[PDB]
Amino acid sequence: SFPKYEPSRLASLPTTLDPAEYDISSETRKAQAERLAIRSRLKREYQLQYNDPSRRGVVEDPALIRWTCARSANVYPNFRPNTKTSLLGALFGIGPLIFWYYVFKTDRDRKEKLIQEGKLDRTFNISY
Amino acid sequence: GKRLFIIKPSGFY
Amino acid sequence: SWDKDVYPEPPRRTPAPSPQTSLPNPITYLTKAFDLLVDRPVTLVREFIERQHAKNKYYYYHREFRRVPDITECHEKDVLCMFEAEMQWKRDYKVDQEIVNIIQERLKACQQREGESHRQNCAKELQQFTQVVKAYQDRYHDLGAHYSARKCLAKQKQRMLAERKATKEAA
Amino acid sequence: MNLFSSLTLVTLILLTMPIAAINFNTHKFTNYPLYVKTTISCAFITSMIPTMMFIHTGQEMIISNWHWLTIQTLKLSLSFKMDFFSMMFVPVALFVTWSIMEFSMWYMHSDPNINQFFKYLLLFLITMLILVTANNLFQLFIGWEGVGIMSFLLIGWWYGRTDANTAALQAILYNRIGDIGFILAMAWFLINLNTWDLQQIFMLNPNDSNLPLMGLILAATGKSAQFGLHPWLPSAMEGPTPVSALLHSSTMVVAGIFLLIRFYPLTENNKFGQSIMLCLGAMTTLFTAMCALTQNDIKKIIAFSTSSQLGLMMVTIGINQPHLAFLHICTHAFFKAMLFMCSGSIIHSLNDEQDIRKMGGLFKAMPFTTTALIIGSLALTGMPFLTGFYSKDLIIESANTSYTNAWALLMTLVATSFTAIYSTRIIFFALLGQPRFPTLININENNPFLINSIKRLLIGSLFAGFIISNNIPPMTIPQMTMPHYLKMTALTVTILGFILALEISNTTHYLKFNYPSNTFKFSNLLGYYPTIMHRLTPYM
Amino acid sequence: LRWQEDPEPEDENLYEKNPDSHGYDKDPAVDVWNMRVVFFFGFSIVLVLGSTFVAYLPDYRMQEWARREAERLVKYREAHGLPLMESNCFDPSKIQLPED
Amino acid sequence: EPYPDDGMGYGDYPKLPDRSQQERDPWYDWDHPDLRLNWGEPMHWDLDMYIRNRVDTSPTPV
Amino acid sequence: DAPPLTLEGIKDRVLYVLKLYDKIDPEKLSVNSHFMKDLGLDSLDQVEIIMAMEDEFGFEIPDIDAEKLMCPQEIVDYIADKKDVYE
Amino acid sequence: MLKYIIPTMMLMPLTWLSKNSMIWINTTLHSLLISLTSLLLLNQFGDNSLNFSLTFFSDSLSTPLLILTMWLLPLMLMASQHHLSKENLARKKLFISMLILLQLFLIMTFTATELIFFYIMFEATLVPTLIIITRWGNQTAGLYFLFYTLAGSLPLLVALIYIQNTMGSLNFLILQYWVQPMPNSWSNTFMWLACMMAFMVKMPLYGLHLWLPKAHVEAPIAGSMVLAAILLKLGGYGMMRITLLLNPITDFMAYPFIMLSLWGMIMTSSICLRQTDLKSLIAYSSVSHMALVIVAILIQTPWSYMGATALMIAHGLTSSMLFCLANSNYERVHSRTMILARGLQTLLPLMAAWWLLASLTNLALPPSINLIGELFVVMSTFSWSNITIILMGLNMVITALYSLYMLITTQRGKHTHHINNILPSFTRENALMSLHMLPLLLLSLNPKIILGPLY
Amino acid sequence: AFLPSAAYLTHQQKVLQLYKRALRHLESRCVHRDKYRYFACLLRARFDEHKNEKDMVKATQLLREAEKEFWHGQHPQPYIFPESPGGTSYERYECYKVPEWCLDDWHPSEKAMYPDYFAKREQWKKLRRESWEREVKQLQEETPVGGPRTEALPPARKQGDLPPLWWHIVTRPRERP
Ligand SMILES: CCCCCCCCCCCCCCCCCC(=O)OC[C@H](COP(=O)([O-])OC[C@H](O)COP(=O)([O-])OC[C@H](COC(=O)CCCCCCCCCCCCCCCCC)OC(=O)CCCCCCCCCCCCCCCCC)OC(=O)CCCCCCCCCCCCCCCCC
Ligand SMILES: CCCCCCCCCCCCCCCCCC(=O)OC[C@H](COP(=O)([O-])OCC[N+](C)(C)C)OC(=O)CCCCCCCCCCCCCCCCC
Ligand SMILES: CCCCCCCCCCCCCCCCCC(=O)OC[C@H](COP(=O)([O-])OCC[N+](C)(C)C)OC(=O)CCCCCCCCCCCCCCCCC
Ligand SMILES: CCCCCCCCCCCCCCCCCC(=O)OC[C@H](COP(=O)(O)OCCN)OC(=O)CCCCCCCCCCCCCCCCC
Repeated sequence: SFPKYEPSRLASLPTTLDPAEYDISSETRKAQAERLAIRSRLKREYQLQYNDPSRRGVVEDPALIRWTCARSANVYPNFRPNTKTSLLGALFGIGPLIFWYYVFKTDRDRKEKLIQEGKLDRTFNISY
Repeated sequence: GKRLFIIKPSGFY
Repeated sequence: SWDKDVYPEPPRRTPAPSPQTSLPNPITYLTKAFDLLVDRPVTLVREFIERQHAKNKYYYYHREFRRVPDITECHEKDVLCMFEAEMQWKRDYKVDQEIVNIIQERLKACQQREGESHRQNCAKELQQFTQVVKAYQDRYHDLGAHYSARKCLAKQKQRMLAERKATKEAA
Repeated sequence: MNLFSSLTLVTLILLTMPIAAINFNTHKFTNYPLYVKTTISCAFITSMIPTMMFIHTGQEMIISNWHWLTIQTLKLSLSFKMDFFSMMFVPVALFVTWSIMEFSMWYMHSDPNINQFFKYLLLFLITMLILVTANNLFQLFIGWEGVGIMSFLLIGWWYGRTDANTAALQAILYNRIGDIGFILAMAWFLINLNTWDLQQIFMLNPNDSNLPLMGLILAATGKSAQFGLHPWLPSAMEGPTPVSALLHSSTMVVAGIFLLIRFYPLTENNKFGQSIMLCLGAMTTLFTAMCALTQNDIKKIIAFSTSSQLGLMMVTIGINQPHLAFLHICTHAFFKAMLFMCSGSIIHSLNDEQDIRKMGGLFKAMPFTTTALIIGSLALTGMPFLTGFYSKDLIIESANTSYTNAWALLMTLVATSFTAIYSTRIIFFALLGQPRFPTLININENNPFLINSIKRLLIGSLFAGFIISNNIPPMTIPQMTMPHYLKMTALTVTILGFILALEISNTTHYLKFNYPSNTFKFSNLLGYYPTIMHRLTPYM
Repeated sequence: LRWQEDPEPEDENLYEKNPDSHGYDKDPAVDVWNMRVVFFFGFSIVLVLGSTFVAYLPDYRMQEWARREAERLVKYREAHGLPLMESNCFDPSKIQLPED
Repeated sequence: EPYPDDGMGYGDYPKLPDRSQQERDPWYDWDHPDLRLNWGEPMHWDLDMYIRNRVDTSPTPV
Repeated sequence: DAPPLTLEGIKDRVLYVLKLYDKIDPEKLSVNSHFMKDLGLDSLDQVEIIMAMEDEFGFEIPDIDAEKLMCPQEIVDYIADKKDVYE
Repeated sequence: MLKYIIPTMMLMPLTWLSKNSMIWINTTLHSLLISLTSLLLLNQFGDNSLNFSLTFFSDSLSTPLLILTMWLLPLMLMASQHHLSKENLARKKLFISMLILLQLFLIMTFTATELIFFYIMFEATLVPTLIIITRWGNQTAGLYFLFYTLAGSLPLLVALIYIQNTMGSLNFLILQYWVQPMPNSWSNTFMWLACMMAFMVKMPLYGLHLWLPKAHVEAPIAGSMVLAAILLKLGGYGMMRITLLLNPITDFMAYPFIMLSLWGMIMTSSICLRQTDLKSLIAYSSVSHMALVIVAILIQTPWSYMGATALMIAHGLTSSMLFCLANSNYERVHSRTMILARGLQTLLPLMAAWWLLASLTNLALPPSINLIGELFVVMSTFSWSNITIILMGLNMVITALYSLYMLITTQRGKHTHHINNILPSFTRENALMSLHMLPLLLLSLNPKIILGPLY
Repeated sequence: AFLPSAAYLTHQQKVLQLYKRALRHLESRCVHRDKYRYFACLLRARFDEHKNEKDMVKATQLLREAEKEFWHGQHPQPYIFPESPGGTSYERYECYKVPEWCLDDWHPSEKAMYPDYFAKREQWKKLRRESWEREVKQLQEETPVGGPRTEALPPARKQGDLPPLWWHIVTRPRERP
């Protein structure tokens, strides 16, 4: 009949064609009421301190401080040696080093072999 | 007339 | 001014303008307006300032460095003589750099001044440039950032061994 | 001698003087944009005298006036090169810029940062005239990075908007990908020819010059929005309309084309560089002019228009005809700046409305804008004996009659038809039809700034192709003997594009609803190229 | 409960007690004299006279000399027919070679 | 829901559903209207990456 | 460009749109005239009235505010809230 | 050099005998007098260095480092006097004395004629820096010091004592003339690593770089300025002095570490695109810029040394200005989160103009000396291998991006609603920005003084 | 889906939003006014053909295939109003929307240029700071225990009191600063 939208990680499924928008069950009602409750509570606790005339400063977000402390300060104690992390620390840590090392060594051995034979065009090359 | 006040930061300093 | 021997130029031959049409061009009138309004006040100001220069004439000099013994007739690990040889070689290295720069200036000026016929008319300047760049490359190339008279002499000895072996295998 | 070089440097110092004026201030200016417009008027009048005494003789020279740096064999001097390219690009750029700024006194009149806007626009003009008067690759790199940085600063002019900063950073990314190739070219010329000065590069005449020309082609692909690196120019319509009119039609986006024109003695000895330029230019002028066929934002349509014309310039560099490409630059500047100015007048009249689906009825509602935009569209399509006839058709006359890639020629002709298709698309949706815009008509174009600014570029779009094409000396031999089906190629395929797109336009008044197939969804989503590479490559 | 501790003091605003504050110090005479000291010995002393001093360095690392000396030597070797530069830096007569 | 425990160092941080800030409600009264986000709500791990200057998750008609 | 609108002008333009509409009699239309309760209109007609307002003034009202404008007085008040008139 | 060391030490009674409100003004005034005095170091010649005594000499490598070092002290005193206005007066004089003692160590680190005196001054600079970072830093193991001194300083000590016993002297002027070729062996290989790895860590090298984006964050402003402006350049200065002795072994032993830098300036630059901390972004940018100095020293061509000393001076200026801009935001929002405070051009236009200039010199906009150093390093590495230009050019894409992303994140967009303590720019702060940027712009008018011993 | 006041869209609100977005994409497909007018009456009649349907599951089924019809017949670039999000002129003047509190940090010689304005602003500040504690104690007894359930704010009740959380709504910047 009609083409289905197939999702992507870089182009996600819309709000309309997702089936969990068109569920009318009671647990969806209660989860939406709980998310409305938490969002309204945090909205109120925000815009009290936001409109507070005694406060002349920065309304600190614990979520933003939590995100900044997550991106930098939770790195090392939650590092465990296993298959995936060590194979990615070897594949992405020393792999491209070996790649560029053999490429640059091959290229400079080729160039030095051409130069010591007197075969490379080095006529007006006096800046180096 | 009916001019509106330009809300701007302090350009004096 | 400068020396026309170290900066050679062919004689500039312009043709006299023969206007085929009757319309007076704005170029000659703007040239005479430039000569009245601009050239003469600048010239009179320069005459007054040049008189003010000539009211106190005084001279500076080009420093002359006498030749000291080179690195070859210095004893090994004798810093008092090989220091002098090293400063001699450094001043000569910088002067050779500026000689190569002068030849580059000649080559670029020849190319622009000849215009489209530069590949015909500047074969001599290109040949002198090829000579001086071949000499600079045999003399100073690949010495590295810690270049010295010792490294240059070692390169010259290796080049002379290659040339001697090349001449000996030819005979 | 004393007049030529003096007025040459007086033009540049005169452009630098209002920068000192805006920087040495305390008070509030008595119309500083009027001061900069008067300054650029005077710089145009100053630069016209060396142009006239180049038309008279052909007097080229070089002003190597300030010895700046000597790196052991490299005498970097402040070196200006007054040849045919500077003498024919500087007065055109000054005339277009003076028209853009008298347009900008009206379009940006409610801006409280109008002084910063004209300062940035004059800084762009200074950097571009550094770019086109440069004699070594370092000063050309100064002008190159200068127009890149002023592209950043003038795309992100309304910096509170996220998409403006997004488009500015995108434009920076694609221009630095071009800068990879330009620094590759500088590196090759320093290591193999010991120079950045153009004179020694042209004199030493390298034979194995594949790598530096590939570097220059990558620089032009970044700068002139060719294929692979084009999407920043459709994104770059986010800024103000005089930014997209001055920079991204006529002055900045021709710099990669100007770089490949400047290096014509190297490209004329290499068939591989000519083949790469011909293929990439035909690819660009196909793809961008095809993506213009399905857009509704008018600045997007004229951005794809100017990128298609840049691809045509890349084609006529690829056929070893550089002076025709440069004449197409100096021709293209007038009417493409005028088309952006008329589109901006339509935008400002319709209360910041850029969508052609909410336009119409502007034939008699905006009669001067109607007249000027019709003349601009005709000079775009190659109407006979308008300014766009005096280069573009000649391009086709040398694209047919040479030892050429045939598929590149055929894509050039398809692009020539597509130009007429989107030109009558612009005329049909914008000026023709019925009003589709909202009900409080505040349509007005009665400012002497707007009238005079469109008027001078309209005199340009009527006369400048004839005047410049008759004032040049012949640097090539024009191919003037060809069969009659091959002489009449570009005009016939242009008229066929006109008629086929009039059929396409008359389909819109039929009361029939059709589902859009893969062609319309392909072209309307920008050939699918800014979708993947802007989501997938920064993710990895 | 936890130890007896002074609370976190709030950051002071230097425009409250001094709308002509330069940010150097809270005492206004000390603040304006710190501004004058910074602006005199920063810009009027170091930058202006420093650009003037660096602008007139007496032939910094003798490049100009080396141009002019080059303008001697090429002039010397256009007259005597000598080539513009030898391939050897030193005399090959005063070099002993390792024999073979 | 947290990230998979392999030792990459995410900790107890939530796996947000990996949608960008373009699909967030553009007309809603946000606390951070340029980022379209609310106070106290747990941000995405790549909140610097899913900004509207950068990589999107929005659906295309093709 | 962009002339300063007044509440009398905005009210006259809103009632001028709604008197060009064939399901509204122009002698019964007032500023307090509810659409579902004084004009008896459909919710689809209310959506089309808000869309006519959007095509009229040149901006979009979100659906969270489009589903709640049920008389022209609230429409003029919302346009006054989103245009800052009587400055 | 004794005409500079003695005023530097007279700054100690000038900072302790002064009045309770005069210890910023006197120290700033007289340190600016010493910085004006510092231009007499430009008595340089094309052949011979400016050799003062047996202990001190100053060629064209150490001279711009000395001028930048003596210029950095008044700028650090301007930077650090705001947040120390709530500090005790005696601890305030302790801070100024630590800065003066650090300047004292640096100005005779760069002019040490003899190499073990260079080593003692080089490892003496770490003590005032560590006192400043640990005492006047903000937040809270210590294994970095141990890993530094195992692979670094004491192998360098044993190496220099070995050179002392073999050659007979560690005078650099004698070692210019008594340098011997160092052949391929294992003894010479560990000798080369023992000479090089201390400066490798002090640059930093990629893979050994993680100490720096934490030491910059845990520092005050003067500590960050003296780290990124001078103390990272002690590694480059020591390498340019020690690669004389290390030939021709470097011609096959520079192959690993160049890889670590040529990929490292790709990685850390990309790490700068994924930062939340502004000060860590400036730190990883400093690592990505010092990687090219490592490459240019290890390939040891003349164009590479000219580009590397130009890049050292230009990066000291640019990174110090970026840390002072980050200080100006940290002293308003009290948080180093880059995504917290946005849209600051709407409030602080001149400070946003200084941000614009600092980001333009960060991404090497010509004709700045950043671009001069960057360009000459790229020319020399293109001469090294014709593939590295890709790894250069990709770097010169990313070095634009985070320079402008940092400009777009903080200074552009919608301003943050819940931050209302954004004061206007104080005159001290704009003075600090201008004294960073105006020397950096004026050196574009005459760059030959910052191009090293072999211009 | 995501609403400030409520927590869900109703079936009636889903039909209204799908109808309105359907007409907007239709007008994007139907550029000319009379052609869109004819097709808009056709789409109105097709929505009227299933208006009086009482089974909710069958209505949700028809709404599901209506979403498939909507996704099948959509325009790639729909028409977006300029000040609307996604438009070309959206958030353009947010670089000119300077907040009000920076007016509290001017020099007095540039406050003396506008004497009446700041003399009139001080009573706004006085009204705010003597209304704040009254509207706080109005919030803390009118909000139920466990936080407020919805994001709707109450109005004032007493003749002489201001609504709660009002200052940055009244002192928000103009659309054209
Ligand atoms: C030795 C003698 C030397 C004499 C000559 C001086 C040489 C240059 C020195 C520096 C000049 C600029 C200084 C001011 C800029 C910074 C502060 C600022 O924003 O002021 C704005 C302010 C006016 O604006 P405003 O409205 O009042 O406030 C700002 C707004 O709020 C908001 O601001 P905004 O965004 O609207 O405005 C910022 C705008 C923003 O614009 C940009 O960011 C665009 C710039 C980049 C693209 C365009 C240029 C590309 C490169 C080409 C140019 C260089 C080569 C040209 C040559 C030909 C080709 C080779 O930039 C400018 O307007 C600056 C123009 C000059 C830029 C210089 C280069 C900076 C670019 C980055 C580095 C490039 C490499 C280094 C080049 C160095 C050349 C010397 O100007 C002043 O108040 C000026 C005060 C006096 C300045 C003195 C400078 C010299 C100090 C040295 C003292 C000792 C020596 C004695 C010399 C004294 C001379 C008077
Ligand atoms: C606006 C005010 C101007 C001055 C007004 C009042 C004075 C009266 C009017 C006349 C002017 C003054 C007298 C004439 C001028 C002095 C003549 C003279 O001897 O000049 C000495 C010299 C001439 O050069 P030089 O070759 O003699 O000396 C250079 C020194 N060596 C050789 C050692 C390297 O300097 C100048 O003339 C400087 C003029 C500079 C003009 C352009 C500046 C551009 C800045 C760009 C910076 C970055 C560039 C990077 C790229 C470069 C290219 C790769
Ligand atoms: C040094 C290492 C440490 C770094 C930090 C140092 C901090 C301490 C600071 C100490 C004082 C400053 C030291 C550096 C001084 C550098 C300046 C200097 O001396 O220069 C000498 C240079 C010398 O150049 P020169 O080599 O030609 O000199 C000729 C030689 N004499 C003078 C003897 C004949 O001075 C100039 O170039 C001055 C030229 C005129 C002024 C500039 C004109 C152009 C300006 C721009 C015009 C507009 C163009 C378009 C732009 C539009 C906007 C973008
Ligand atoms: C002669 C030969 C010619 C050869 C031609 C072909 C070669 C080049 C191939 C294509 C390379 C460029 C395209 C891929 C990257 C594109 C990145 C980009 O532009 O992203 C844009 C994106 C925002 O754009 P968009 O979403 O469209 O904006 C709508 C408004 N919200 O912006 C963002 O999402 C921000 C992203 C920031 C982080 C980017 C991280 C990745 C950086 C990649 C650098 C690439 C370096 C290439 C080096 C090449 C060396 C030879």
